[PDB]
Amino acid sequence: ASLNLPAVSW
Amino acid sequence: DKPFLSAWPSAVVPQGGHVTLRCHYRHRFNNFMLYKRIHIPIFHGRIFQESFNMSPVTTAHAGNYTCRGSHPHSPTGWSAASNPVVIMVTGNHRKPSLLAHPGPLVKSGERVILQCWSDIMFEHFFLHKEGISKDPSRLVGQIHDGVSKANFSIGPMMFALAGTYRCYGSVTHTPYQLSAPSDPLDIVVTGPYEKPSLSAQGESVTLSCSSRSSYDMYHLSREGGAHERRLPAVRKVNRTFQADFPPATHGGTYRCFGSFRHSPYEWSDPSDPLLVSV
Amino acid sequence: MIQRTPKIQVYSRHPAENGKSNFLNCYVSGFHPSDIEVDLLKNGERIEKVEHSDLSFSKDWSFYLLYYTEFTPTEKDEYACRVNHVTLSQPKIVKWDRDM
Amino acid sequence: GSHSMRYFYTAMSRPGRGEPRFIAVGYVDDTQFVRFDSDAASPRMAPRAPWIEQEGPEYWDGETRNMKASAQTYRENLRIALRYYNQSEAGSHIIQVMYGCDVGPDGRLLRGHNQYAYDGKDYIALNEDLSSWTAADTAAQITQRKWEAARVAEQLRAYLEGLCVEWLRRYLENGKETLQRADPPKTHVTHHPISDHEATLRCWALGFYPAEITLTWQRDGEDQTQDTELVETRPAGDRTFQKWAAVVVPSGEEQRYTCHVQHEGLPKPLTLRWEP
Ligand SMILES: *[C@@H]1O[C@H](CO)[C@@H](O)[C@H](O)[C@H]1NC(C)=O
Ligand SMILES: *[C@@H]1O[C@H](CO)[C@@H](O)[C@H](O)[C@H]1NC(C)=O
Ligand SMILES: *[C@@H]1O[C@H](CO)[C@@H](O)[C@H](O)[C@H]1NC(C)=O
Repeated sequence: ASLNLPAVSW
Repeated sequence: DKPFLSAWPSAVVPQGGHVTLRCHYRHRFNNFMLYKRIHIPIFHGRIFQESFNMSPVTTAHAGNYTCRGSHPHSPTGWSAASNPVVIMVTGNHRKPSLLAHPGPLVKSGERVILQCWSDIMFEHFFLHKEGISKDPSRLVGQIHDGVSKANFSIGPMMFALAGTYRCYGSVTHTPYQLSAPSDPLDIVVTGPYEKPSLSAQGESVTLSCSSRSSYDMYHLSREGGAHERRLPAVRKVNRTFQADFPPATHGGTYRCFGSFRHSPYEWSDPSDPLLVSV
Repeated sequence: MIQRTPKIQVYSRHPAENGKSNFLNCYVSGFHPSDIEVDLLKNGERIEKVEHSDLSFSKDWSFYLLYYTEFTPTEKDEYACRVNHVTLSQPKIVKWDRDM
Repeated sequence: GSHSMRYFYTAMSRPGRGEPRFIAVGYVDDTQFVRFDSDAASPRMAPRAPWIEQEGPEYWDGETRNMKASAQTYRENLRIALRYYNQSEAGSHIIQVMYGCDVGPDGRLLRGHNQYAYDGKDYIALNEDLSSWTAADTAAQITQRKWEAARVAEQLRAYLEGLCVEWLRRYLENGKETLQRADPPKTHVTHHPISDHEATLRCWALGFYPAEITLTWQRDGEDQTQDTELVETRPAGDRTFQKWAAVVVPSGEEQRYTCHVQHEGLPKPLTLRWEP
């Protein structure tokens, strides 16, 4: 199962 | 066997602006004909060689386009119809207004209403984030108490939804034109960057916003005020990043936010509120 | 930037026996960027109904893909893989060889 | 014995040729088991190995939600990278992401991974401590500062030490008969003349799983690593792999050469020679 990535920008 | 049609720089374009249609097919910006009936081409079958440059843009350029790319060694001599691209030409009269509910500072993961409204009775409203290629979202205008209005939902909030929005009213004589754009509304997301500390810090008492995170800028806001102050973060010798905001200061409840340079629509979580007296 | 040209292998899923149905594979790997055109050929002619795996990449970030189609090898038919990429000015053709 | 799970994201800008595209694939060891493609007719996380289909609708809902969010994030990160590198909005660029966990035969975590690339070059990577970053250039040093402020490493570590390992363990049981049973290679040696004075000996390994294998030639016992041609291990198309190694040998000296194979499915290392 994938990671719900922290919604952060480069 | 479908080409890719695109508008550049933007399919939402003002009168006097410029927009270019290209029809990428068979790994080339091929020769193509344009359509608006997908079984009969426009401009008397004019075959554009590389790109249709509409400049200066006129209202006659507004419309819903598809292309077919040249396919000389084929039964029909041409491709299937491409994806459609709607060129929406924006106007110079009757600009609506745009405002955020509850406000333009939106917590990460939450939603915000972008309300487009006018005294003009627009049949529809449109919302467009500056610089995106998607079609402007459309809503019916609701009439109540001498205003027409529509509530656009944006969220769950993250950095790609932050930034500048415009809204527009419909135009009665064509679905492909828009009113003059509203004044811009900037949506700022707060979080997930860690909240700074806010505290009263030959010495003078200041409101100091501080963090061990290397924010470039701090923003100080007062509940019930409108003007947000901003100061560059200074590196202190303790390895903290801090800004010191200075008889003219209003008492009340303050919060501060960190941000990074050239990313002005992404702020940290807010500091805990700080009561400032006298 | 750093563009890498594809490595190409053409081969069968199983040892080839004339008249016995099989799969013809074209494995392309080590390339960057990801856009690539791969066709399987029979006597120079593009074979229809070719499928391919989903785009993935290796530890060095270069991409790889498998293209494949069912076929029945005969003695008179020559098979090959045709690959085009931004690094190639014309498609590269690699013939299928029973031995390698 | 040991196992890994990996996810691989590719985000591509293709101005004028298509919409910004996000594709993701998931692997257990060398077996791909899910995919997502923003260009697909109905974008959703989709099964690519039969054993993942025992997951129910809530699983696919949540995987699709994750992928749509990452697609939204990485489309915008492409725009941000353009400004970091002062690049034109007319060019095509690619972000790639990898993450996952490695576990030992007891199921315990051995290492976690999370790496990022821009245009095929390292950009930023999570260090092995799962708590700090290595940035490859000044632009990624900005990204590092943001991700430190957002405590991204803590969330990666939480996943890599928790749900990553737990799901990998689950998949390994659900697909045990293919994921945990090594398919040993079938091996043979072929001979082909190159002239009246030299020939090629080629050692073949076919139908093996997993993909890791060692295939070498020896001459009178010593390894010919300098004179051996090795092809890259290649997929057969049926979830097994193939490889060969070849050496050029002088006429009549074939009996001096032996091919050597080691593979998880082979309980002892293998020695092969060629005979007419
Ligand atoms: C444009 O035309 C296509 C069919 O060619 C249609 O599906 C699409 O909804 C139209 N878009 C608008 C905004 O009218
Ligand atoms: C829009 O939202 C505002 C408050 O956010 C509310 O007062 C108004 O009634 C809403 N209108 C519609 C049409 O939803
Ligand atoms: C940083 O300096 C300020 C001086 O205003 C001080 O209050 C703060 O404690 C220092 N940081 C640390 C971590 O001690």
